[PDB]
Amino acid sequence: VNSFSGYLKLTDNVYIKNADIVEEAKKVKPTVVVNAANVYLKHGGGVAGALNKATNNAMQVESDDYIATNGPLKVGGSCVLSGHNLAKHCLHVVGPNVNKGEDIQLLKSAYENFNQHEVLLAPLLSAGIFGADPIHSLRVCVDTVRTNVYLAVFDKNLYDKLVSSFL
Ligand SMILES: OCC1(Nc2ncnc3[nH]ccc23)CCCC1
Repeated sequence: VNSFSGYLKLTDNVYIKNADIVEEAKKVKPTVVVNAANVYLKHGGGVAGALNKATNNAMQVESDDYIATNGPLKVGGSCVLSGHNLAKHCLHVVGPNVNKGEDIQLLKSAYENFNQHEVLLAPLLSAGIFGADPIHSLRVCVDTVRTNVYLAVFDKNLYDKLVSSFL
């Protein structure tokens, strides 16, 4: 039993809700919140910009030190950093950005990072400003993640479409 509330159950391990991931994180304080990161951990917009803003830019400061030490992530890769005031940990995961020409096949690799964590609050990878089809992202999530994932979909209209079209 955990403290996630109001989610629709999609499968044994995947749950979905129309919610602002920032507000969800502030309420639940999950062990792991997933950020929709880029390889530079530059948290400018989308989910990443919103999460970083909620940390008063502390996420960005930590991220800049991480990159200065380690260099960029790989598309499809991840790193674990602090969750600041939002969660114990933030798993920064890089899905392919279609608006950059990156290979959508890397979306499965990106979701594989979730399997290293027993429970996660997460957005749909490569959706929104990353330019992939969110219906496809949901399918890859369901077919790749085996741990317990609570998906926050910001856009209510998109949420309804994802539920109604889910196979
Ligand atoms: O889930 C993926 C999407 N992005 C967010 N989800 C949840 N909370 C969010 N807060 C800010 C952005 C954001 C991308 C397109 C629609 C939802």
